[PDB]
Amino acid sequence: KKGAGSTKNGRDSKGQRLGVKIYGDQVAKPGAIIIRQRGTKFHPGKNVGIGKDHTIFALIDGLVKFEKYGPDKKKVSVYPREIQPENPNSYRARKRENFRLQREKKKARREGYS
Amino acid sequence: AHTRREDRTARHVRIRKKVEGTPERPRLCVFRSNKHLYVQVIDDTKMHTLAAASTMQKAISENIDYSAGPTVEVAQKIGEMIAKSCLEKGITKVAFDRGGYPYHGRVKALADAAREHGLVF
Amino acid sequence: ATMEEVEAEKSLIETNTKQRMEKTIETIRSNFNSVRTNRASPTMLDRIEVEYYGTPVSLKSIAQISTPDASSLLISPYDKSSLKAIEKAIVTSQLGVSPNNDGEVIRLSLPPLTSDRRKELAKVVSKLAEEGKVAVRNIRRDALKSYEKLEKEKKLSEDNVKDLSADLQKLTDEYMKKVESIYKQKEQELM
Amino acid sequence: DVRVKVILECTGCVRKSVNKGSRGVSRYITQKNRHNTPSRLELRKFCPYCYKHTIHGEIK
Amino acid sequence: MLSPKRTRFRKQHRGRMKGISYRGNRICFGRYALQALEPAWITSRQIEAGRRAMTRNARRGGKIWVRIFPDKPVTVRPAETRMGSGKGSPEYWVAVVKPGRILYEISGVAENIARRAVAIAASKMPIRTQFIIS
RNA sequence: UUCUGGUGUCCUAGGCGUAGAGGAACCACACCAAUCCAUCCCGAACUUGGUGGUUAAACUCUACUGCGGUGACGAUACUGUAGGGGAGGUCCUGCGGAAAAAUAGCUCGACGCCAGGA
RNA sequence: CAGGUAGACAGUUUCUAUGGGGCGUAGGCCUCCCAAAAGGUAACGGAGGCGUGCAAAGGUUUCCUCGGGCCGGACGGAGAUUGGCCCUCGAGUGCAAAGGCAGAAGGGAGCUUGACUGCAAGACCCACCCGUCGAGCAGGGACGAAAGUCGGCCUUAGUGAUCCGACGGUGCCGAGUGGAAGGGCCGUCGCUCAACGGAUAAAAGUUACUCUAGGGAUAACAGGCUGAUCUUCCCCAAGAG
RNA sequence: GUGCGGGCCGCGGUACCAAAUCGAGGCAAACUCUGAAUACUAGAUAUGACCUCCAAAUAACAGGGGUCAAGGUC
Ligand SMILES: [Mg+2]
Ligand SMILES: [Mg+2]
Ligand SMILES: [Mg+2]
Ligand SMILES: [Mg+2]
Ligand SMILES: [Mg+2]
Ligand SMILES: [Mg+2]
Ligand SMILES: [Mg+2]
Ligand SMILES: [Mg+2]
Ligand SMILES: [Mg+2]
Ligand SMILES: [Mg+2]
Ligand SMILES: [Mg+2]
Ligand SMILES: [Mg+2]
Ligand SMILES: [Mg+2]
Ligand SMILES: [Mg+2]
Ligand SMILES: [Mg+2]
Ligand SMILES: [Mg+2]
Ligand SMILES: [Mg+2]
Ligand SMILES: [Mg+2]
Ligand SMILES: [Mg+2]
Ligand SMILES: [Mg+2]
Ligand SMILES: [Zn+2]
Repeated sequence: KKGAGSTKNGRDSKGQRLGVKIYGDQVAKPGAIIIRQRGTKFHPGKNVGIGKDHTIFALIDGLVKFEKYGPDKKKVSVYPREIQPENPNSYRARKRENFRLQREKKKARREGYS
Repeated sequence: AHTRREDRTARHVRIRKKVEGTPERPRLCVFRSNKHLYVQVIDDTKMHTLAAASTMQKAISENIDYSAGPTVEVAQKIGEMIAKSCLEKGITKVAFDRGGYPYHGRVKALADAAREHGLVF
Repeated sequence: ATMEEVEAEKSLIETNTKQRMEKTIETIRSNFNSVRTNRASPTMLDRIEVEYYGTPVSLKSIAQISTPDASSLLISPYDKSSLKAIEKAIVTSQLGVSPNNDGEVIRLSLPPLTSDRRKELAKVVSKLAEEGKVAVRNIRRDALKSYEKLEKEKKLSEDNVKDLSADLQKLTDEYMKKVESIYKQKEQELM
Repeated sequence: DVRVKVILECTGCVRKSVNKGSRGVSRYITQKNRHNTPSRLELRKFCPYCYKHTIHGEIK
Repeated sequence: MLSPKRTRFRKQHRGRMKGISYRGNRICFGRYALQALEPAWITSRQIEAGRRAMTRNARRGGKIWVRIFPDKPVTVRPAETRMGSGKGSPEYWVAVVKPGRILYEISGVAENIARRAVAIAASKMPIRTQFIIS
């Protein structure tokens, strides 16, 4: 009836997908990106580099670690890991091999029936 | 205001964040006092000192004799003995830490005399 | 036609009205007091001047004005030589009153209200109210043009003008009620 | 049009070279202001054809 | 009408009146007070009436303190306009009040004068309240 | 094993302030000179080469809880989940998780390497 | 044949979103909030900015620390310049905001052009097309005594697919053959194509003389929801009386 | 509260005028010295059911064999 009136707002940029990509105690390959950030919320530590956009990227294969770079700051490091395999007696290992066995035995019965 | 000792320590930290001692290229740092020189060779990864050469060593204190402070000729002797002390250990490459002081002067003579033979830097 | 532009164009035009409405209501009240419906007169004798030793001076400085009754007036001249000069000025002013004298002072006597006078006088009271309403309607008439001039110049929308114009009439209509209210209390004074 | 893109040509390369290595001319392109730099803009930059760094100057 | 003479922003959200105030429920100033018991909005006009009604009654040295300030705008669109086309402009100011928050304080008078005047101001509020001793 | 100096890592970041100790050696300052070098001016700083006076300043060590820093348990707020009241605003219950703040309390660093001295 | 010249005449265009449509406003990119402690996330929701700039404000080497308050001193005063003391990151970083940075990414000085060539393991992002970071290798180089650093700028906006054309280069093709025309390739340039994933090299209005295909997905009347507003009561009682 | 400067009556005095700071006490989507629960990411642990039975043919839940069901990527 009466009317209305527009606004001087409406603009906004889309999410640039910042934040942590790889967390602590998780594998990271050489050249893999751990953090995509604007400033040095996290500093670079050992076995790790820094880019133009303050992008922290790994140089070796290992696990990520977060330390404190002084009283009120934090950094990132990538130390090598161990090479301990899994035992065959694990619930995961016994179950994993169970599929391989049932998949082959069920196959053997398919062509072996007739 | 700031004193000579305070500004010296600041000049040494800005250098240390670039140079880093390693097993393949240890860190050679120098400390000059008002009456003595002093040198260390460190593998920063191990936090251990491999070699050293001071003004208070017997093999050189009997040789040189200064009244006020160590001269440029003294630095040439420190760079000589430390080199022979390094080659026996089985290391040639090294990173030169100038201890925050300017390169010009006695620090240059210590580096050149040490660079004169044996070492690679 | 952003909102910041509508507020500015509203603020400019509206303040010219309100600052102009107050001028009318102030002057319209003065038009009523000039009718002089014999209520009380500390004010009528103020504009009459007299000659005192070659100096045109107001009556207020030469004598005192005391109103012992609503339908009369007393003048207490400090100088007897100035008493006759007061009688001359009142008659030459042609106010419509016959001053008298008791040898010491001058007494006026406002006449009573007649039927022929009340009707001819009431016609003047209504006429001044008409001159007040047209003064307001000219302001409503001037304000709406400016909204239309901004519209032709493509600085406002058709939607904005209908809102401001409809909202502007509410402002003027408030001031219109002040015209009747001053007219209602005045019509009671005729009796 | 205060700022303008400027073209830099190698001073030393020749047209229609009969060499075996590589034939052509080096040419870069950069920004350059006129009022803040009324003179020309010559810089020692790499030339793939000449196998060295050479003074690349403004063609215009 | 109490309100800021300056604000960083002219418009805010509605909000959410959950919980109870564990901070502004101590009687520091004054002897007797008025304590709320429900969450609700309180405007500047309401506080103005409660102050005058409380101050006009306690003639004899009745000192008053108002422990609340609005510092929150409230917008209302133009009348009889459709939805959309932006957010309305501020008209008045509001105070966020939860159960426990003290509304007023009184000193320099007796308890009989307090219960008689505190009750009158509570009649002006939109919520249930209670009288407190300390 | 300790003392001095040099040089690090860890770290609760270990400092301010107050009160003491240190000069044989070590560190530092003070004093004098100036064309290797230096001052948008200045040997203050920076660099050479000299005299050894002084622990005054710095620095090192010893102590404390006055600032500062650090900081709970418990309880409560809040909350996941399954449900239940109230016109609404919003509230309650069971199982599980669980603070901040404040206070008690802790804190005047921990551990290495080289040279010299005992 | 060519130039100019009448909607006299013909063929056509005249965007969309939209708490109905229109008048208005907006159209792409960046930053904060709404966004609910990964990321992402709408509205005609709240705040603001971009369509660049620098030949140093880039690179490298190296030395410094701003700001505020108090006190002293001619013109000089709150405030210019100068000395000292105290708090310590409260300044500044070309511009909006956020994040980051104190012996610094801020502020100076000296030399310089890596504001390179030929690449690139592996990742982030994600309908598609785009976009982002990047160890490391060769070449030839700058700075530095050296170790080492540099593939534009503290970071994120400063931008436009394709077709076609233009300039320069080129050991490619060359309609029988040799040439040439022309074209390809490499390097780069040309659109406020801003309605910004751009329908054409090139386009505005009116219809109440009207017409068709559809829609209660969409307005006007009424019903219904809501009850701001309207109407009718109640609560407190400062005062009038 | 202290009251910078001054207005007030004032050659300098005082009730009343506010530029900072102290104490007490509040608020905030676009403030944070602090900071959950859930969620997200990764890793680790673990017997799904039934039948036939090694033994006993009680118990213990104990083995072997067999069957069935069930999750995702390209
Ligand atoms: Mg954003
Ligand atoms: Mg607890
Ligand atoms: Mg705590
Ligand atoms: Mg036509
Ligand atoms: Mg035409
Ligand atoms: Mg057609
Ligand atoms: Mg439309
Ligand atoms: Mg979330
Ligand atoms: Mg998020
Ligand atoms: Mg949006
Ligand atoms: Mg700041
Ligand atoms: Mg700098
Ligand atoms: Mg041919
Ligand atoms: Mg190429
Ligand atoms: Mg588009
Ligand atoms: Mg007609
Ligand atoms: Mg007709
Ligand atoms: Mg419908
Ligand atoms: Mg209707
Ligand atoms: Mg209807
Ligand atoms: Zn060339």
